[PDB]
Amino acid sequence: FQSMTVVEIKLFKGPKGLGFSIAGGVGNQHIPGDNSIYVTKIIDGGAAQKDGRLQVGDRLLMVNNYSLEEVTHEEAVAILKNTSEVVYLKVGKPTTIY
Repeated sequence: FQSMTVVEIKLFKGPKGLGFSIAGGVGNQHIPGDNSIYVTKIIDGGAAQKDGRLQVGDRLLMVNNYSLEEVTHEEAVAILKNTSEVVYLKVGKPTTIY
């Protein structure tokens, strides 16, 4: 009934960044039993919102070749901070099977 669809999303940073926040990581789980990195908020007017594709609850899988599989929150954050203007996100979207 539930699955994941993997999508590639390219964002261009605005002056206020990509326009989203994250939670999760090994030792700082967003969801019980699950170490993945999740999008927790999408800022109105921000790059991610305007682009239209990223959604709250989506899993961040990779950023510019850097894996976010089984990373700490701090490793994730450093990856997100390390970015310049153009950012390629590999995203896992929760999906319902009909």
